[PDB]
Amino acid sequence: VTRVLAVANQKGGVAKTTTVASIGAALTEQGRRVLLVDLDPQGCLTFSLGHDPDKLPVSVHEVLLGDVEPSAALVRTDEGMTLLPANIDLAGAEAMLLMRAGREYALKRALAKLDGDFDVVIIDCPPSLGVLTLNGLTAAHDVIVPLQCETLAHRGVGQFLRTISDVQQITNPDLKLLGALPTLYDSRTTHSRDVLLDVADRYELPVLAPPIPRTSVLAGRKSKGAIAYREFADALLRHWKSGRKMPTFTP
Ligand SMILES: Nc1ncnc2c1ncn2[C@@H]1O[C@H](COP(=O)(O)OP(=O)(O)NP(=O)(O)O)[C@@H](O)[C@H]1O
Ligand SMILES: [Mg+2]
Repeated sequence: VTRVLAVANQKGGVAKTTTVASIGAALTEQGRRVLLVDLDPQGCLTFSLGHDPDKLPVSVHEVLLGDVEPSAALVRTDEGMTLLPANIDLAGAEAMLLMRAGREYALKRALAKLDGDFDVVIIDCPPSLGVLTLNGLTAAHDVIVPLQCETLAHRGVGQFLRTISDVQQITNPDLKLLGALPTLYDSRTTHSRDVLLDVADRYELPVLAPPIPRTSVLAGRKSKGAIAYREFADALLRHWKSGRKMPTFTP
């Protein structure tokens, strides 16, 4: 059974892409066959895994449009994950998708052609709530929200949760919000903890554990950040294998 995880948050700079790549690497180390999907036209994930987006002959853009088969667009990574990459062409997608029926289901249709080739698909959503993020949420079974806890600024969480609810009502009833993954956690004071407690208090959003400390990127070594990503990846594995609920930062 292929697990599809979307990593989404319309707020920019909260470590979505670092989280996709680092969870992907951790799961690959544990033996899972991993596909990463870059849905950001700026191509941060693609660049971070060693592919110049501007030089890709095709990308996920042609795949979403149905003009190129998904397998033909896949590229390799040094750590063994497979990548469905993106480049700036993808910014034109919604102009072309809006003119077509079922624009929300383009990525879902593409992944259906790859089912059984991968144990886990992780989708890197751009900092927006438009057609590309909707495609990510519509194709996924689970979603996590990387949530920065350097500052108290979280006015966008409400609209993000509304977006999840809308997707569950219209395009993907089975989507499960696993919760928020704390990122950019600062160990110098209790401020980051207090930020996370504030979010857990005010929003119907599980805050998951462990936080990823502040040290796009790919944390795969013996650092505290890599250690935390591997611990979180283990939690995902247990949840998918035994139904174990994801551990929470605060109950
Ligand atoms: N644990 C970390 N410690 C320090 N810097 C980090 C960490 N995680 C991410 N960063 C940096 O924070 C910045 C934003 O990370 P990134 O993974 O690109 O977030 P993002 O949510 O994908 N940005 P965007 O797609 O534009 O919304 C990058 O410069 C990363 O290298
Ligand atoms: Mg990103």
